[PDB]
Amino acid sequence: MNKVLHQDLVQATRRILKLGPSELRVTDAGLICKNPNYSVCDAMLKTDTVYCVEYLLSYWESRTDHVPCFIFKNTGCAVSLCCFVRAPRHVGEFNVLKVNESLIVTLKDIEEIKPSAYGVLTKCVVRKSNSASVFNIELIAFGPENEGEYENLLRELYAKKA
Amino acid sequence: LTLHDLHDIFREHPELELKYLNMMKMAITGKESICLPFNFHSHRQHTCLDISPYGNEQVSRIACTSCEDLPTASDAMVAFINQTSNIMKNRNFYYGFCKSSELLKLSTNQPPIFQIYYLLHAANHDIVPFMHAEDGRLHMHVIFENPDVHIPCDCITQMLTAAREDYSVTLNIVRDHVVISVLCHAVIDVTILQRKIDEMDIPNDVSESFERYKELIQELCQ
Ligand SMILES: [Zn+2]
Repeated sequence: MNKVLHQDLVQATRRILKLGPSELRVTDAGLICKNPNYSVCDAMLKTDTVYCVEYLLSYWESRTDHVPCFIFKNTGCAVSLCCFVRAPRHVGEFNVLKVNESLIVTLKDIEEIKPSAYGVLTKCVVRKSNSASVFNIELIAFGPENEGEYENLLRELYAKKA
Repeated sequence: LTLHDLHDIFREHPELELKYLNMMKMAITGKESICLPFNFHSHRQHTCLDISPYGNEQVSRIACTSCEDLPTASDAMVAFINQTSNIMKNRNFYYGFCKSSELLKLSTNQPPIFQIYYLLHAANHDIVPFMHAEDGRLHMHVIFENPDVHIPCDCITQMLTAAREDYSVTLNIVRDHVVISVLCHAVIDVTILQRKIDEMDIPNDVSESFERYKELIQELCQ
């Protein structure tokens, strides 16, 4: 863990989750070098909004070379996603999350939910539940609109890698 | 290729990232089966219900391939107020009272009954409502004539809205029919209604329904 890595992951978390500057809490870079059990940053998740959680997880891993671990928290009247580089109750396709409860998502967990490995990107949505201050967390896997477009783009991407 | 690789390429190729994430927009999960009877309060939001011989299915609207791209709870209110003018169009609703004055009165102090009908009727014309009371509180059972029943997510959240936490709303299959039961747990121009409905005839085609549905109806009264 270092400063630029810290900047990198914070910026990417804003970009990938499409957050306002208001919606992300950042632990001090100096603090998190020394304490990996604290989170790099924590994102406010709006309800009814699709968030690219697999994409974000894989982004982190590609830069840390460490298996990341994000935690959904029901903090009482809000869900936050707390982003950890390492880890210290895991996600399924649909999840009930009550006040004080936590739900861990890793790449391994996404993997077990999703139906096929390739051409599949998993996202998530938070919904406000019928009664109480309880939220539901859906994980939803997405494919290409058109499989031709997608085969093409891969070939292009194969050609880029050097 | 892995997502790992994609990120390394996208850092240099932001044009390609855009195109990529724009194509990943077709839900391939969302559909799951469910158990009858199905309590609508205990359900997932923005999910349709698909009931057919083949399966009983909740499906996220993002994942629904039946509903294309309506009527509000508040809209059904305004039909409620003007039912006086739409009596022959809602003759199917009123057939449901079986010529009772007393039940018909009770539905004047219970808008969610009319509304929930109105909301389901917008979604499906092929329904046969029936009404009865326990302790002055009016109940309704909506019988679907067909085994293929799709209930859009929008109709559902709005039924739930119209029902407050007064009524239970429930879907079940009873004697070979899909039936939505609306069970009241608690609770303006009556006079012209009572008259116009007392004056309106019930035709032999409809009376055959109620005859064929007699034991179904007997079984729904509890
Ligand atoms: Zn639908």
